[PDB]
Amino acid sequence: AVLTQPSSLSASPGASASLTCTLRSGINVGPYNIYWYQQKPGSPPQYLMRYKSDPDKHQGSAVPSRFSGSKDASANAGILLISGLQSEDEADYYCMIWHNNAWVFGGGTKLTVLGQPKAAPSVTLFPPSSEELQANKATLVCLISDFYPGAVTVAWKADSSPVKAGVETTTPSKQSNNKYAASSYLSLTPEQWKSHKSYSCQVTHEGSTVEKTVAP
Amino acid sequence: EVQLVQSGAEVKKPGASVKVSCKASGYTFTGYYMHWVRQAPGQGLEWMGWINPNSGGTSYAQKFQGRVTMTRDTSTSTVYMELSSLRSEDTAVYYCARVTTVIAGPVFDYWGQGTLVTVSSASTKGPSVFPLAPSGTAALGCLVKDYFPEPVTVSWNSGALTSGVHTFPAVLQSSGLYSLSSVVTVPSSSLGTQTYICNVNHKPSNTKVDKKVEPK
Amino acid sequence: IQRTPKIQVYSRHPAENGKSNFLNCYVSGFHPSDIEVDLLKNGERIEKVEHSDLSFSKDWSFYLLYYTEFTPTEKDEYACRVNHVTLSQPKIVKWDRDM
Amino acid sequence: AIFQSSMTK
Amino acid sequence: GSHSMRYFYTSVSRPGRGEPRFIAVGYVDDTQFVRFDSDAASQRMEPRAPWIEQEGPEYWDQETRNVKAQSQTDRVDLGTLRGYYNQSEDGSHTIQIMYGCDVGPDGRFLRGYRQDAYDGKDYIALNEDLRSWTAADMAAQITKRKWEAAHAAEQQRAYLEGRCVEWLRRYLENGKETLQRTDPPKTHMTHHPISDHEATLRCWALGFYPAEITLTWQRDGEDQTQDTELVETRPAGDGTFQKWAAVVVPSGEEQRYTCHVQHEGLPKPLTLRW
Repeated sequence: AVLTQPSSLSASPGASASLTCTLRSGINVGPYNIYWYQQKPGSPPQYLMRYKSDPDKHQGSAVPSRFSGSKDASANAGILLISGLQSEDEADYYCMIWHNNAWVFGGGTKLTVLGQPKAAPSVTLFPPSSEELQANKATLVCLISDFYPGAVTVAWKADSSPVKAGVETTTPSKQSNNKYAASSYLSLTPEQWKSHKSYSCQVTHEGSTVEKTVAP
Repeated sequence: EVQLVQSGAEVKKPGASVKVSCKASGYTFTGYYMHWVRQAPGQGLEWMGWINPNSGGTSYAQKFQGRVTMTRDTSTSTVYMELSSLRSEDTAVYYCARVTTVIAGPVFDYWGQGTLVTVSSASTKGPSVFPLAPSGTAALGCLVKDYFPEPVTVSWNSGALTSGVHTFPAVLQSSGLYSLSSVVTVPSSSLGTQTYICNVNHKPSNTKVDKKVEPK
Repeated sequence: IQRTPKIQVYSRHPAENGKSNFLNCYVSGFHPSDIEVDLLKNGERIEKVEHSDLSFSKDWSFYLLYYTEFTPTEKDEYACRVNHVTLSQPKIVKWDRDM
Repeated sequence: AIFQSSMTK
Repeated sequence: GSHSMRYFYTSVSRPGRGEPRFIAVGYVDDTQFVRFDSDAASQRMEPRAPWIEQEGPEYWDQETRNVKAQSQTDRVDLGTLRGYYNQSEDGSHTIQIMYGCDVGPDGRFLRGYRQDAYDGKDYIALNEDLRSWTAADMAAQITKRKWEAAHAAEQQRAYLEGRCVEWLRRYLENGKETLQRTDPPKTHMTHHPISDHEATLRCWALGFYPAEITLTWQRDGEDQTQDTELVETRPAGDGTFQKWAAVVVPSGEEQRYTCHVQHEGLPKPLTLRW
């Protein structure tokens, strides 16, 4: 990719988050205007600033002075620095440049302001229902609830062997109680379900792993 | 004030065409170029091209060249984006974004609210509902399987049960149909006496399903 | 280089209250050519404002006339709102009928 | 009327 | 009297906003008669004076074709000049061209001129002789050498001394009732006290054509050049011009001051006193 941004960054309120927009090798960062747009859920993107150099930059009238732009030439990157972090700073951040006769965006970075402690997720594993096995189908339902900072990895085990086929996972969604919740779906033939002694749902959140096992 | 109001959500099949409108107000419509930027669900931003609303002159990104048409109606201050020979990869939120005349900071200054275009081979289909039977707190639910399009509303005991209820977002299968679960964590003592019925409503296909969730 | 616009807010004919006229905004001596000019009636943007075709002077700096048909009243306030790379915030120049 | 055939820089 | 025909071209690159913009404006003295805007809906050379409207479809076809061909030259030049100056592909840059010819009272060629700018600075100019070029830098020197080799001065001189003067003469004859008219200034003075010690004396010149005017304040015969506030001549919108000159006077000395108005619409210069 031309412009590569980290998928995510997390930082505490009162602290500083340094958001990077790296340009691909052989495309020098110096000459370009780097635009930052902020995006809050269910809303269109919004201009923050334009930065070419310290004597060639712009900042939106509604954008506080605690948002600032720079470039790290050694890294070939554009930087948006957000100081004295606030809850309203939690958003997606895109960087853009006009390159090769088109507007080019970085993938975006989700910025999380840490306004809660790390909440260990509660995992529940449901086996295929009898009604469903009669329909000649099998769906193992993994429900992961009440976790913060809102990021998980799920893994399924067939008799302790890793299974990657027939898995469908949901991106964590914000619960009412400010914590996050996700669902994973191990779809099988009713034959696969009955041909194994046990199936495991492993949910790894912040290094810690929670496992739930089901057996026929 | 500058306001850009776009048309409602669309559901289309592969090979079909979509026409998205963007009604402008609060400025001289012909004096500013209108661009189109799309966003695939949970992904980044993609620039499509521009229209001069005065001349009717256009420029498209290499990727949309041959498949997109930008037009305008000066009499009604409306810009249209029409994408043809549609594919599932075209499922995205389509924004119209006004571009500044003063070259100093922002490029895209005012955006529309976005228009969700869903491309899917699927036809309208009601869901199959399966009980996720429970094993001093116990979790039970309903699996709302293979429905099209979104949304489904899940209630418990015709609304008389809201405490401990959580309805997860719909996972989209490789098949093209949606699937979701709705859980309710209840007292383990209540299991034998109290009855739990999930009420599923899929308004697109006009299906209402009432299903009692029993243990074992 | 970059030159700041010069703004003149005036009327075609000497103002007579309740008599139809033309409100003019003459922006001159600016560089680059990219500019935003709005004519306001009591701080509210006038919908149909016409402008001249872009031209320039001996120093290469540009000029443009923005005009609208208006009928000056005693209490109604008229102004020009100009924006250009050269300005920190858009500039508001009020219509002084003795200028 | 305008100058007919302008030359590139 | 003395007359001129002048064409003004502006080419602006706007990377990411749109296509480079091109505006062409045509003048006979201080009267605009034609316009072209690449942003406008017609994509034609448009009439802006009533005396040009009588020109046939072949005139309009020729002018459109040619002004379009010029915008295309300017678009490639925007790219060429970015390459000469080592500028970024994302910045906005502007080329400005002005050319024209002057005629006397006899209707004969007086002077011809052709000047080009890049980013509001002189780039290349046709010399007074109409035979050579003056390059303002090392980049305009590349252009100069191209133009010398292509015989661009011969092409420019043939136009300015021939076609340009023949067209101007046609325009002056067709537009006689307006072009070959002078409107004298409608002068008046206004008093604006500042204090018990000083007051402002403003001299106004409204409704004049052409725009050339000289407003001068005097005190007992001496000019007040350093202490006269002068506004830039502004268009009234109807083809005429306006201007004012002001001077701060001591409260009991208003009668010692006179304003001198010089305009070609006036057979004798005016002298205004309060």
